[PDB]
Amino acid sequence: EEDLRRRLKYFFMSPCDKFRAKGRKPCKLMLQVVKILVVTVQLILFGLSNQLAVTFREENTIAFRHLFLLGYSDGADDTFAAYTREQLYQAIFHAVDQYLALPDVSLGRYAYVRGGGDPWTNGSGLALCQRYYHRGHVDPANDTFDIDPMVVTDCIQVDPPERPSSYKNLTLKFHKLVNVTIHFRLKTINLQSLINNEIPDCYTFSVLITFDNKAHSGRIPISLETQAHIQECKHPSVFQHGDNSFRLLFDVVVILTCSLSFLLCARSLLRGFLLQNEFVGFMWRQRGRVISLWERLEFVNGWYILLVTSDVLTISGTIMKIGIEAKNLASYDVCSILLGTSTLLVWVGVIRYLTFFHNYNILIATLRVALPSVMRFCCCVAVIYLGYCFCGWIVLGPYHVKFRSLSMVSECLFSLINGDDMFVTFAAMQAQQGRSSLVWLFSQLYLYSFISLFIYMVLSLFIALITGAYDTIKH
Amino acid sequence: EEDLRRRLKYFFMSPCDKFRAKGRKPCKLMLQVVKILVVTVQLILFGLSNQLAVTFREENTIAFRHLFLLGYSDGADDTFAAYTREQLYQAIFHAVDQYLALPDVSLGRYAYVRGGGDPWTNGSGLALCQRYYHRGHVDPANDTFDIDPMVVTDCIQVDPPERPSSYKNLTLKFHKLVNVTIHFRLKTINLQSLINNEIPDCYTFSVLITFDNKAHSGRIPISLETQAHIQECKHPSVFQHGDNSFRLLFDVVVILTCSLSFLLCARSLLRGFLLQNEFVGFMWRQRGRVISLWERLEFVNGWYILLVTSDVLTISGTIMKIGIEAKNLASYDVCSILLGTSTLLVWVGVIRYLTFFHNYNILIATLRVALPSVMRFCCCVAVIYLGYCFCGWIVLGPYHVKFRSLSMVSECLFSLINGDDMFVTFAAMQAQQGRSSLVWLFSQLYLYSFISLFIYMVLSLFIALITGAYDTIKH
Amino acid sequence: EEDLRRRLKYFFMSPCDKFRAKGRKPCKLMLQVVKILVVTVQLILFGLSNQLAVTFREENTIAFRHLFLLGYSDGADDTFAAYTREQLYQAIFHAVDQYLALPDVSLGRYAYVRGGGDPWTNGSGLALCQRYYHRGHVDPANDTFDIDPMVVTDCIQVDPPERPSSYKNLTLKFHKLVNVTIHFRLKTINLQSLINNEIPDCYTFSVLITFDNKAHSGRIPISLETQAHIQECKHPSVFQHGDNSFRLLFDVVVILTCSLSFLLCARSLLRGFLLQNEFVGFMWRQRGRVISLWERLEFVNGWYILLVTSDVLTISGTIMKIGIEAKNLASYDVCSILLGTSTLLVWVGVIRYLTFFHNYNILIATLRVALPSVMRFCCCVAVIYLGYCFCGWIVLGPYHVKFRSLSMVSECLFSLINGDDMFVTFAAMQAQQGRSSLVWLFSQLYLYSFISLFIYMVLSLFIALITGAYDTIKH
Amino acid sequence: EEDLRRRLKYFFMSPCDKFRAKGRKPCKLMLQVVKILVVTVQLILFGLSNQLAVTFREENTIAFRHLFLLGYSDGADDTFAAYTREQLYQAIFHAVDQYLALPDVSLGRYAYVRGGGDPWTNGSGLALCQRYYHRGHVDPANDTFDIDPMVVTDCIQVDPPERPSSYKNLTLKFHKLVNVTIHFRLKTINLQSLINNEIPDCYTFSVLITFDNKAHSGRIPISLETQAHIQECKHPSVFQHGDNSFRLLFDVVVILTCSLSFLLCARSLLRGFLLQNEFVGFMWRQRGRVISLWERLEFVNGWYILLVTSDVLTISGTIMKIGIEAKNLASYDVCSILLGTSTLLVWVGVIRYLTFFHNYNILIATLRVALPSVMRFCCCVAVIYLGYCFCGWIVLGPYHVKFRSLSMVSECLFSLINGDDMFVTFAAMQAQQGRSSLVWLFSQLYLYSFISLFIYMVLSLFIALITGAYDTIKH
Ligand SMILES: CCCCCCC[C@@H](O)OC[C@H](COP(=O)(O)O[C@@H]1[C@H](O)[C@H](OP(=O)(O)O)[C@@H](O)[C@H](OP(=O)(O)O)[C@H]1O)O[C@H](O)CCCCCCC
Ligand SMILES: CCCCCCC[C@@H](O)OC[C@H](COP(=O)(O)O[C@@H]1[C@H](O)[C@H](OP(=O)(O)O)[C@@H](O)[C@H](OP(=O)(O)O)[C@H]1O)O[C@H](O)CCCCCCC
Ligand SMILES: CCCCCCC[C@@H](O)OC[C@H](COP(=O)(O)O[C@@H]1[C@H](O)[C@H](OP(=O)(O)O)[C@@H](O)[C@H](OP(=O)(O)O)[C@H]1O)O[C@H](O)CCCCCCC
Repeated sequence: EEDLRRRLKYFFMSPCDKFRAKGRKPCKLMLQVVKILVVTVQLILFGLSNQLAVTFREENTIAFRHLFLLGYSDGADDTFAAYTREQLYQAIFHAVDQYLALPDVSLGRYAYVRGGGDPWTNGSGLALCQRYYHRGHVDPANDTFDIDPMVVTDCIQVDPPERPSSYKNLTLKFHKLVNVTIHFRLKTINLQSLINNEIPDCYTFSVLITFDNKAHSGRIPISLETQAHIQECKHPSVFQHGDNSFRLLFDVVVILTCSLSFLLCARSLLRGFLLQNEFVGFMWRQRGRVISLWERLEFVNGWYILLVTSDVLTISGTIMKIGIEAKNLASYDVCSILLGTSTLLVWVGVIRYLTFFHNYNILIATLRVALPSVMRFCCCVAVIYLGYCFCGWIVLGPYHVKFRSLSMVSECLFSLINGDDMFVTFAAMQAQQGRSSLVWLFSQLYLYSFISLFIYMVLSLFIALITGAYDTIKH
Repeated sequence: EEDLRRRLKYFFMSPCDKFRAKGRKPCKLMLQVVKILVVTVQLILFGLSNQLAVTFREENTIAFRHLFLLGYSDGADDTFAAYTREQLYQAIFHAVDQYLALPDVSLGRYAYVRGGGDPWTNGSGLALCQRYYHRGHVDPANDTFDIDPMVVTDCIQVDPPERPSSYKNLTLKFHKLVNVTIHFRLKTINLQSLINNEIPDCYTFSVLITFDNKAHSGRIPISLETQAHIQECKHPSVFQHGDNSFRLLFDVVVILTCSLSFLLCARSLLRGFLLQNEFVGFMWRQRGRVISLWERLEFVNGWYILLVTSDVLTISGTIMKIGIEAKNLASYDVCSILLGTSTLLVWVGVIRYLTFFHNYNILIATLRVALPSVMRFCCCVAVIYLGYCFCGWIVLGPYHVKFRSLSMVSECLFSLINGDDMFVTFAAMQAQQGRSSLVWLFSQLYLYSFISLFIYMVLSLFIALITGAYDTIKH
Repeated sequence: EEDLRRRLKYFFMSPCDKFRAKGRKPCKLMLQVVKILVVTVQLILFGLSNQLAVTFREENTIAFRHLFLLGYSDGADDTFAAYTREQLYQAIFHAVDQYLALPDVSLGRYAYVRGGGDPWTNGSGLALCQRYYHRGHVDPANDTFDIDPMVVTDCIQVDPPERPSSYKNLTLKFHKLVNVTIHFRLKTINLQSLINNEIPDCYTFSVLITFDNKAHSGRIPISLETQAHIQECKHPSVFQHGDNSFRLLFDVVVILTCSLSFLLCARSLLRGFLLQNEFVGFMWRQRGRVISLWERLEFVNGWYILLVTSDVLTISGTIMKIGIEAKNLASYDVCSILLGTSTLLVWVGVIRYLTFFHNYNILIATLRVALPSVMRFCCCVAVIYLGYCFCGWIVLGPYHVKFRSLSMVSECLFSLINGDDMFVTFAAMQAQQGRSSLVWLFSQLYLYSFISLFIYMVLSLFIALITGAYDTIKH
Repeated sequence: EEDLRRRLKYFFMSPCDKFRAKGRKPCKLMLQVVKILVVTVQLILFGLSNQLAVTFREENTIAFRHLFLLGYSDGADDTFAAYTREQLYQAIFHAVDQYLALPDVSLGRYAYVRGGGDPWTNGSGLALCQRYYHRGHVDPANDTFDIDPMVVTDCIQVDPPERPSSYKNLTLKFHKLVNVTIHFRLKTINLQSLINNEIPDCYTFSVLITFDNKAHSGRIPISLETQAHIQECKHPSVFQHGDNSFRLLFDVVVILTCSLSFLLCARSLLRGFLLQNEFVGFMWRQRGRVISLWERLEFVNGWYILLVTSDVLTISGTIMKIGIEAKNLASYDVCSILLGTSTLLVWVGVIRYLTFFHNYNILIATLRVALPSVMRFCCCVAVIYLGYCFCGWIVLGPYHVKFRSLSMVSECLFSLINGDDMFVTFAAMQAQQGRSSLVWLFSQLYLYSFISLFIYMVLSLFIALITGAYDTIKH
């Protein structure tokens, strides 16, 4: 280690001491602080323009359910059904009649589509379409029954009248019926153009009223769906982008700064890998076998690859965010996960700046020496944790509601060891103290042996390992 | 210990070192890993075929309550009652009339039983049957009252009409009335034969509408019950078991592998007990009294007896699971507990493989040296815990709802020390700050002295014992 | 300490070694174990006979509210009111009319009182009585208003008809009205005489329908109350006490055993105080000042005074429990607290028997050396805890519901540091983000600075003191 | 340090030893104990007079909603809306008609205002006023739309009749409509003058029924507001202040004692700063550089500046509390925060008296040596905590309700790591397992990685730092 002392210790420096190392004037770190401001402001003024459009989306549907569903009070979304045969007729007819009488009874001023799509013939806007099997004769007590999947879409066409038909003539064939759907579309004008100060968006909803009968169980649920397909509406007017282009040319700063930091930080990655070739031979091997691909690991800094990671996502995110002016994408999920996961991972990079101080390094490196020991034991618990998830899903599965699928059992058990919704699950078992009294006595032994296992002997390790690691770092 | 060194140290080995011990090629452990795949897949494809039949069971009843109970909205299962005398007449008659008019008003296409059982004469399908005392004259203010239990079942017979009677003529004798029941049966065809791709099941429900009056309290609850008695329905058709026997001959692999592992693991149990006779005398006793029936305990390995235990349950479980093709059992509880408790106890056997590594052994043996000290102290707490359960059941028993039986008090207190449903129980006491103000002041002193006892001086031991044991294992 | 070695070490012995001390055959401890069986069985068969009578009490009232209150659905107990002036007339008249027509419309077979009490003239059973001021002329915009408390009870008398009056002629004088009450009584026969196998109880309810108007706020609540005054009903019949006196002469065993143990244990108290006079002078004082009234404290054993305490309560409790055959007391609170607090304090005496073993003594004496240090710090927290209770009661008092009285704030805060009903109280503040936006910003700073104080710096002491005490006891 | 030994050690004394220092008779500390009684009694008898007026305020509104809102049942405050066009007409007309018929149908005896304010012409009491745009022609499918904010207030005037008009003639112009408001006022007399024993307050409510349509979404919410403007009512009567001035001249004791303590405690502040000039030079500097502005910090006692702080707030608070007799302020927030924050901060001053004992000093100074290390690490967590708040607000923002604004996300996450409302947020995500199945899989990974981070590796530090600090203070 004679002549490589100066260059291999420059790589192990800190910008508190780089200032007095060779006089570097470290703006190569200060640009990373600009991301903390610019990406978050890119994020916050993306969220507020998106939130205000969601409340317009999720409140016209609440308007539509009080106009298109017969007897719908509030709250009962998923428990709204039709049980008789004439409850199903009055539900269908009331949904059509309000559509034919929309500008007289409803406020809000919608207007019809006069569409040209696939489940509509030309002129037609509303179409109620049955679905039933091709040929099928099911009959209990004479069990000569034929089932062949071949569904026929019998649509009934109706267009809205222009100025102030035979759909009432309708049979349904219930013993073969699959589902009855209703399709229509409605344009409108958003009228929140005042706090935007300029020309607003212009919507087109797409309603699907669904009379679904899959289970053939004598109970038909009733649903409603919308998709706000947004595009701009026709105008020859001007003066809109006096301030609007001051948002349209802000993401170009995000395009600049994250890319210019993607250039800068990777050059250090280019520097660190380049300086590996010299330490390998290094005296025409003297020690030789001491380099072992884990002593190679402390060359590439883990903070930089995290800063490279966000900048891949961030400039991929904001280039997708450009698709709000004229691009026909409604991909409000892919553009949203990329921006949030960047900001979730940009802000954790601040902890690096806290480790430059001699006090805060103790608490963070306490996590670093203990993150192995927790992640070892977290595998020891997850094996037992998957044991109770498969056992509780079969025994307590048929009789209850919370324990029906694995994605609920892994939630109803995991929310239970922290101490939440515990008495409610004990109270739901005691509708079975008469009905099948073995399953009750298993459920008392299942639940008590689980909640008194993870708090009293598993949670205590996670307190003991960190205490056991905090003694090592300071002595 | 001269000549027994090699054989008594082979028994204390590990399959990480058995490979270099004598060249054994340890497939005698790899067969145990096959259970992890086969039993779980035996479990998961048992659950999904069982779940889909439960949702058909628990949704035809929800259909039946909206057809057979007068004025039943959703949610109010247990608080649905009839209070006047004419609420009870209109509830009975509406339950019969919908039965006589089922194919005209209900969708789902049920059909009648035309039964031959015990609470039905021949031809009859529906039977409403009173229950009242033989002779009894209760009268307040003239208390010459006779009570002798001798109940008479007065049934009224009615059969459904074939093509498009005197039950309206009915008296009830309320001062002697016990309960009025209604029995009928309905066959149907499940029509979820598409994702099964073959001939579906064919059900027969059994409805019991119960007008129960036990307490004679001027309030009659109303109930409904079903039991889906399933059997196959008549067909001369074929092509069903092109893929269905590929489930019917999968459990035979579970029959093979768990049994072949029941043969293998017990041979080591046969080996361990056989090698006990030599260590007893062992030098025509030299030490003699040192063997003390607890130094005998570390011979039989505790992991093997757990692997024997599941294989008893597993091949007993899956042989009961064969009763789904043609066996008339509906025993969906006994066959379910055995399979789940096996899988709960098969998956914990994976922890043995984690103890072969030098890191994971530390965390597990920390539990093993601390499982005595916790189970000592768990007896010290349960004595005090049963103290508050008997004290709170008498004082707070009459005035409240959660504290009515011991099986609720042992739930309402145990869910309370973890911190769940705590404010709701404090809020329920304050309907008694005027009504009997001593019981209120006891309830503030009962609850505060209990929740501030188990968190602050009992939960702290369970954190202290594990920390106190983690120092011993690593130093 | 020459000649007092043998007698002063006999007093420091254990019954594990008293057997080999002088051959005592320790039945003077085994009688204390008899209490564990006898008092608990005295308790459990007191609770089950009491529980079954409460469900008859609290279900006839639920019957009465569905017969006597106009438009009462379930659940809405405390939010049932009458707002107009004709809602109050229809509520009163419907309550009288159902009383006049009770045997025709209600099941359950009640019967009238034909009473002779104070708010009833002779023959009369029902009495609706106004309450209003003597003389008062309140008038806004002409504020010459007189208020003098002198209330007049104007009752209207009505008796039930015998075989198949002017109360409809009624004015109420609302501007002076205080409350309108309705009183009647109803006898009945309990008919759960079958599982008792003998002659049942015979009740007399006392209904009070209350139209309370205290606040004069334009909103009158409506209430209902009962008191089941129980006594036996008339009979010349016999054969009741073939098994019933086998309960009536079981408490005499509780009278025996607790008293015979009250005699035995106090003789040791008589022995311990008697042996104090000798240690005082003890060598015509040698050390003298070393006895300091805290070294006197370890003479009288703390376990015995607890066993004396329960036996005072237990034989006082069960002698009050004798008042269920013929004594006219309804004191079901005083007799219940004494029995439960005994059993709560009898069962903690079992821990003494656990301290005879060398293992369990460590965990219990860990509590004993740490019970000072916790109770010191519990005073340090309660000072700060009363600080937030007075601060939160004034600021957040007017705007919310949970924070209205101190008895709720001491519950809503104490249930909050354990982690229960936390988000619901944060959600209730955000109806004030527009209404008085200073109180909102205080409420975010009030709640966050409190819940993040007691979990993160106060709960951690209670874990640290016990860990800090567990190291002292074992080293 | 020769001659300044006596004076610089008098400043480091305790009143347990000041009694034997120079014979001081320490009433200069006992006056501070008088505040504990006087301020709290000033607080409690302020709260009870304020609480009783709030329940009169918040129960006349509950009366008003059952009289002025068409079809308002209880509970549904924020979900009460009008969806058709004729639901809006029947809601307006029913609100006017009940106002015109108030003394005939309502109890409580209100009376009209006959007002003279700004949204009322002379004589008029009720005024329903539209709001709509000046000129605007919005039309979908012909998008020549004009929007200019210029709102016109078209009021309709109506006065109540004196002894036993054209507002029914009304159009609304819905396509331009903004909001319809209704204003009126009602005086009354509180009649809770009995427990006050003297002349009560005399109120004037101000009702605002709001038909708000901002979003133009086809859904109009309906609201109600009151402001109880209180002043005294006209009387020539006397005898009121026989006991009432015994409250009016109690706050003057609070004016005395807190001010006389503000004089006393600040003289010690005047003493401590005065004695700093001597320690600076102190030997014409010998050490010189050892004084470093943090060794200056232990001169001014931190307990006194807290006692100065409350006395600033307390005498500012109670001088604002004088504004309840005749001052027209309704500022019941500013006068309330000052009194509560004083009492919150007066009561923490009691801990100083606990530190005079040798036992309680250990627990408090354990907090003092650990309050740095917690507040260091609390910055390390809040950086990561703001990361998840920005990430969860965009991804889970559109699809759910709890995650809509940052002020809820900082509550829904912070209430979640303590273990409250955890399963309810997992259950709300599973309405999206079909709808946009990427956002579901992110939500399982978002929530699990957060709740299993702060309990298992962040909560454990807060237990480890206090344990790590409790070892330092006692060894
Ligand atoms: C000049 C010829 C003789 C050299 C003899 C002395 C060698 C000595 O002067 O050092 C090498 C020097 C420093 O530049 P390096 O990048 O090689 O080394 C580190 C830098 O201090 C920072 O990077 P930079 O500011 O350059 O972007 C950064 O703080 C670190 O990484 P990090 O903290 O993780 O970000 C490292 O990367 O390189 C060249 O001579 C630069 C030449 C000047 C720039 C020319 C163009 C304007
Ligand atoms: C006999 C004359 C010479 C005495 C010389 C030896 C003295 C030595 O033999 O000891 C004193 C002896 C023991 O009786 P004591 O009661 O004085 O001393 C303890 C007893 O062992 C237990 O009480 P006991 O069984 O009596 O109810 C009890 O275990 C302890 O208290 P505790 O564990 O807290 O419950 C102590 O109280 O007293 C008398 O001589 C008893 C005489 C025999 C009974 C006569 C009537 C049947
Ligand atoms: C007298 C001339 C020769 C002096 C030589 C001895 C000097 C020695 O006697 O000491 C100085 C003495 C004590 O008074 P000081 O205030 O200077 O010093 C402390 C006092 O013991 C308390 O304050 P006090 O009771 O006065 O309000 C208080 O306990 C402390 O502060 P704290 O505990 O934080 O509250 C300190 O402030 O001052 C003057 O001589 C007082 C003169 C008598 C009062 C005259 C008017 C009635």
